Order: sequence, then structure tokens, then C-alpha cells
Amino acid sequence: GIALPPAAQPGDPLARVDTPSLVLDLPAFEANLRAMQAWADRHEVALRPHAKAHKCPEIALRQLALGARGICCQKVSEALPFVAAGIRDIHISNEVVGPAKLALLGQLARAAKISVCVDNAENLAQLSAAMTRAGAEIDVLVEVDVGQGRCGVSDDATVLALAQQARALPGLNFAGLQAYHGSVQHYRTREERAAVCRQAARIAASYAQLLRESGIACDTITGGGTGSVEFDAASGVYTELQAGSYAFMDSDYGANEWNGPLKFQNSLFVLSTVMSTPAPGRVILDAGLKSTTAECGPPAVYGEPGLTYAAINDEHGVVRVEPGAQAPALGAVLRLVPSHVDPTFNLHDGLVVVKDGVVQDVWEIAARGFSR
Amino acid sequence: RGIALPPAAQPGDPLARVDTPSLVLDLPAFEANLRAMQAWADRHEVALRPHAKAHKCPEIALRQLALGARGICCQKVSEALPFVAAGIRDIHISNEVVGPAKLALLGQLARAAKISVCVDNAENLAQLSAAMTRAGAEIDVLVEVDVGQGRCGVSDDATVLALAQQARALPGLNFAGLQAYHGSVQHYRTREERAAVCRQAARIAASYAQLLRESGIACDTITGGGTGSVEFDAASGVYTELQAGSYAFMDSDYGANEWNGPLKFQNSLFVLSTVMSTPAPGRVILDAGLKSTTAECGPPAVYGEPGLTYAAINDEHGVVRVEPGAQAPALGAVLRLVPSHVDPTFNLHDGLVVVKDGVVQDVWEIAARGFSR
Ligand SMILES: Cc1ncc(COP(=O)(O)O)c(C=O)c1O
Ligand SMILES: Cc1ncc(COP(=O)(O)O)c(C=O)c1O
Ligand SMILES: [Mn+2]
Ligand SMILES: [Mn+2]
Ligand code: NA
Ligand code: NA
Repeated sequence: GIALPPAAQPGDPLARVDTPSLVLDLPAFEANLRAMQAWADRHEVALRPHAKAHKCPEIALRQLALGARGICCQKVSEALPFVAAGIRDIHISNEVVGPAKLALLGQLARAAKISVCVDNAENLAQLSAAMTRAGAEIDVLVEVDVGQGRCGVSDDATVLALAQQARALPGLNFAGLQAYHGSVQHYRTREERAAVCRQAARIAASYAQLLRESGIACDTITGGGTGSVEFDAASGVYTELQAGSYAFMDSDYGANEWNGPLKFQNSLFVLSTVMSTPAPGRVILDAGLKSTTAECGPPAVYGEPGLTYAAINDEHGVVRVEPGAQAPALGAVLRLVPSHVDPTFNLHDGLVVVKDGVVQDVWEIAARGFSR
Repeated sequence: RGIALPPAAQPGDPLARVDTPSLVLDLPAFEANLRAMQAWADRHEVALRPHAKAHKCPEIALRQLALGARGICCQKVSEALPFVAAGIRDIHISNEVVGPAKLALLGQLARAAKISVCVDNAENLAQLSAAMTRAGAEIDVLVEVDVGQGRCGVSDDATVLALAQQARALPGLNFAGLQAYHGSVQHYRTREERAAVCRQAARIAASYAQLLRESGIACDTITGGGTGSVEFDAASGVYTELQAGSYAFMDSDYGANEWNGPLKFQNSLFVLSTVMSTPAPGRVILDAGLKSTTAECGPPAVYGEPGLTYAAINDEHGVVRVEPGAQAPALGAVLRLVPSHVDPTFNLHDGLVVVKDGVVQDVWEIAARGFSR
């Protein structure tokens, strides 16, 4: 029937890309990748960047080319397109619960070098049974609660027991701890973040010491996000960093204070067209909730003081034109910074890659919608 | 040897064995909602043109048409393509189309199907005529009027009249009437307030239609309405066509409206989620977060579990608070969640697991997912 033309062709000026589109500024992205890897290298810790941020095997390949020690995925099915692209060192930074999931994990563990988290005795036993059935081996990290109050163990006896059992069980190798504090990532001041990161590191170190004193090596302590890796890398406790959003940035992370040694550029935008100029004081954009999420608020208009993206609907954004500011014309194309990287990536099937205002390529967000 | 991802669901599966998270449709509730909306429209002798933006699913639109819907609405031109591929050829683009590639695609769509579109801008009306002329196509044009939402739409008599006169005179365009959509009244909570605001919206639309008629221009269609307002819009004597979308499904934001009148809808749309951690007394963690259901209107609700409150929502986790006295779900238990907002949740998924009496019937393709160009 009717064919849908691609939104962008290599060689197109950005202004001719069809909207809304998710756009990557390649030089900013590349600089962010280098900066995070250099930070890890400086502190002699590993970087295992989180693929949930972008769900894009081409991006993971570029991270690995710069020295990343594998990637993280949050869900077992999310790993499949990365393995298809030849990426075979993957940490599932989550617990895996459900018969189909553990069966799939067993197959993944035969095809690749996999680790997973556990925080539950029953699940550790389910994991062992599934590995044994699959003829597979997996590394196991015990997840500890360091203050987020999501998943993770919070008592010594349970950490010790899970580690002892992973050691004794066939198909399982005890590899260390996952210690991730999600809430600290967006505490605004560096002083606030540093204080909570110090406490998270102390908790993780205490569990690692408990294990060591019981004769169990605790070789990996992994965790950290884009807001905390400034501190986690220097803790002398974390051995591996799991930052994901750093390559892109968004307006929520943008609101943090970044006046220390580690800073990232905006590289990720939603391109949108002005499609109504209905009254003085406002214009309407064609990018709404279906193109960028708003659990953390609306997107921000990039490089346009005076324009304020206000109400967001399904397929419309209401932009207020502040008094004194020039209203954009009908058909004008604007760049928006999403408020939150990962859920925005998960709305799109393709990423338009730009350099010097010209389209270079379109990369496949091949793991979009893989949450099983 | 590439690793195959098994389907989440197969016909015959018990619901509890469906892999999670999955978007699930209760077929009997859905069918009841479809019938109730079509009956409401027929009772008031107005057309129903249900909005496909809600579900992006050609199978659902086919079922709406089979009950007597007069075509469908789409919000974006590219969203229409999978519906045309499924044989649907009466489509209203309930939005303005701006941008050279969009207008070119609209030209091709208008050759393949009977299309209407909205305009609120003189320059764009001229662009639309040019694009139709270039495509060799004809399209129906509705002038969008602001009836109180303050989004798009014209708000002065002179412009409504000029646009209609020009659509009549321009090649490739046929003036078909008015789009009058009040999006913000839909979730005003009391029926008393929705009714009052709907009466005023109807009066504004009627006054524009009157203006056109008095100037010798017929105004055949006045289209608008959403799930929250169609109780009142159908009975207005002004609207000729209703554009409700969410009614087939419902969600927790619409659920918070007062619904104690003659028109009510059942919950038919759920996100199925597994308990994947039981880390402390008082909470469990679900495997459905923002990547499976959106939260611009708040978190989803746990269906049928009074003492379980879905609290914090992350990317791939939901923190569920177990109320004092309530029974915490076991590890691996499967729960149904009602999304806070239908359309953006549908847009996260590629397939819809269709269930009847606890048994999987089918999986329908959400074929227009991600089509916002
Ligand atoms: C397990 C895990 N590691 C790392 C991160 C870091 O993510 P980001 O740097 O994108 O904030 C997250 C998300 O918060 C996470 O859940
Ligand atoms: C043009 C248009 N018509 C109708 C509706 C009603 O949609 P729903 O009934 O799903 O709320 C909307 C969005 O709310 C809309 O944008
Ligand atoms: Mn995030
Ligand atoms: Mn909606
Ligand atoms: Na072992
Ligand atoms: Na005409």
C-alpha cells in the first residue's frame, strides 16, 4: 500500500528531518563516552554502562570499543539484541523471577558470559535449578539495600547465607555484591550526593568485610549511576560502575549541580515542529507524551530563552512565549531536551544520528519494548 | 545459534502463565464498552468515529466499525497507514498537518482513502491545497475552533469564515464543518461541572456553525467529544459526530471521574505484572514500571487488591506498599494493574494479549505503535 518514507536520510540537514524524531548529537555523545571511561580508568575501576538507558546495540558497541567491560541490562529479554550484535559480557542488574524468564536466562547463559542479582533464598534455589536444567553456569551477585529501599537484602545473616549457598550450588558462582542507590542520583548538590554515597559505600564495605571474615571472597562490588559515579569511583569500595544516562543527559540530571571533576554534555534531543500559532503568547509543537515522557515533568526547549514548554498532551506540546521573546514561526523546527533519558528512548524505534547539523545515520533501538 | 524469544502468551494459556509485563485486554468487558458507546451514539442519532490514538490497533478499529462506527480518527498522518493497510478507508485526522513530508504523505493517504483533516491557520490551509493539487487528491477540511481547551483552534469569527470560504474555493479541498474538541473538560471530576462546560463548548460551536450558514456556507459536521464528555455532547443537539477513544478500555485517571449517570464503562485494559522481590515486611516489588505503563498522571493501580498500593515507580520496577493488615503477595505472584492513562500505555507495547474468562484467546498487533509523524 502506502510506504512510510524514512524520517531522515544520510546527508539531510537536521531542519529537514521529519518530526518528532529522537536525535543524537554524535560529537557530544562521543565526548561523554570518553569522559566516563577516562573517569573509571583514573580510579582503576571497571565501567559497565547500563544499556537500559538507550536499548541500542550500536551504542553499546561504541562503549565497548572505548574500553567498557561489558554492559548491564535490567531484564533478560533486553539482552537478546545485544547478544545478537555480538556482545557477550552482560550483567542483569536485577532479580529474575518467573519460569519462562529463568528458562530464557539458562539459554542466555549458554550463549554468553552472564551474571545476575539475587536477594531472595527461594529465587536463588530457582536460579540454581534453572542453570542445572540448562547445563549452564552463571555468576551471582547478592543485591544489598544501601538506602533506596527497592530490592536487596538488609541483614548480615541473609547476605552470608546466600553467598554460601551460591558457592555450594552447581551452576552458580558467587561473584560479589550489587549496591545501587537510585534516589541519590538526583539529589541536587554535590555535598548532598557525596554524603549519601559515603553511607552507601560504608554499608557495602561492611557486607564485603562480613563475607571476607567468613572466608568468602567478594571480588566485585558493583553499582553507581550517573549522579553518583563521581563519588563511587573514588570510594575504594566499588569495583565496577553502572552509569547509563551519562552518554545523553536529560533535563532532570541537568538540574543537578555538576561543579566537580566530572561533567556531561547534552547529546539527546527530540526534534519537533511548530504546528499551530493560535494566539499571541503560545505556539503548539507536534511532540507530546507519545514522543517523550513526563513522569519527571515536560521536556525543555533547547537554546531558546523565552520559550517554555508547558502543558504536554498525547501528541501536542503547549509552548508559552514569554513577553519580549520572539514566537517561532509555523513550521519551525525546535530541539527539546527530554526530562528523562531511558523512558524516552523506549518510545522510539530509531535514533537519528547527527554531526555538524547533518544526518549521519539512523541507529536501531533494537531492544525497545523488551521488558520481559 | 540465535536465541529465540518465545511469545509471552499463546491461545489456551491461563492468564497466570502469561509472561510479564504484558498489556492485557479483557475481551468481554471491551466488547461491552464498544456496544455501550455505539448504543449511546445511535440513541442520540449522532455518528461515532472512535479515536484510534487510544490503542493504535487495527483489530480494535475493525471491531468498532463492525458495530456501526462511521470511520475512525487518527491524530497523526503516519498513524493512519496501518489502518488503511487493514482496509479502513474512512479516516479523520483530528489535528493540523504541518511540514512538507507530512503534507506529501497526506496527499498519498488521500488518494488511498476518504480523508478529512483539520485546519486552524491560513498559511497551512494554502499549503494543504497545494499539497492536494500536487498529489491529484481531494480531502475534506474541518476548521478547528477553540471551545475552551486553549490548545489549537481558531477563536474569532472572521477567521472561521475566511477559512471556510477559502476551502470552498480552493482546489482539492472541500469544506466539511467544524472540529470542536474540549480536552480539559474530560477529567473535570463532577458531572455537574462537565455538563456546564460542555453546554458552553456546544454553544460556541453552534454559534460558529450559525455564522457560516448565515454567510451561505453549509456546516455539515460538528465533531468532537471525548470519553468524559460524550454523555453530554451526544445530547447537545450540536455535535453530529463523537470522537471518544479511551472508553473501550478505561484507566485510573478517567476512573476518578464521577460516573453515576446513564453512561458508564468497564475496565478492560490491564498491565500484568509479577512480584519479583519480597524484601521487607510492608512492601513487594513488581516487574512493571515506566517502560510498561506511563506515570505522567501518577502510578498505576493494583486491580482488585484494596490493601496493595502501588507507590514508587521506576524504569522496570514498581514498589507496592502492603497496607497494615493486608496480605502481602507471594514471590512470583501475578497481579493486574490498571494504567493511569490509556493511550500512552498502549504506545509502549507492540502486542495486546486478549483474554476471556482467564484464558488467552489471541494476541493483537499494536501496529501503529510509535507512529507520531
Ligand atoms: C541497577 C542500576 N544501575 C545503574 C543505574 C544508573 O542509571 P543512570 O546512570 O542512567 O541514572 C540504575 C538506574 O537508576 C540502575 O537501576
Ligand atoms: C482530537 C481529539 N478527539 C477526542 C479526544 C478524546 O480522547 P479520549 O476519549 O480517549 O479521552 C482527544 C484526546 O483526548 C483528542 O485529542
Ligand atoms: Mn533513568
Ligand atoms: Mn488520553
Ligand atoms: Na557454586
Ligand atoms: Na474547494
